[PDB]
Amino acid sequence: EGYTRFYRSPTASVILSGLVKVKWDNEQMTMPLFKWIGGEQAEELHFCVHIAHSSGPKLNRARSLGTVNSNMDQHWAQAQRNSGATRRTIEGFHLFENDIPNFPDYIKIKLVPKT
Ligand SMILES: [Co+2]
Repeated sequence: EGYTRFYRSPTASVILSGLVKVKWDNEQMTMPLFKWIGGEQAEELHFCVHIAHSSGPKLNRARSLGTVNSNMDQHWAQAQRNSGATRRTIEGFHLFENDIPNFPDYIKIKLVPKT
């Protein structure tokens, strides 16, 4: 599995693999933004941002939001497109309902090495 839940509360903030912190773009929560906090790197490292789907085909397979890298250490950044047919914004089929009613939905995201 290995996914981190990132909740659709505008002030939510998580960390993936101890490498990248995540926040929302704005109160509309249309996309996550990323910042590298994984230490200084002798060479730039790249990771693919995997996101789960909650509905539709192949629920067992991750999609990608794009890539992040260790040069994203000074400014929050959007994931860099693959794209190709890659989703820029959060849609219903990324959203999982809270385990307890009355509380925000979440998306499931994680990093894998870009290879
Ligand atoms: Co990938």
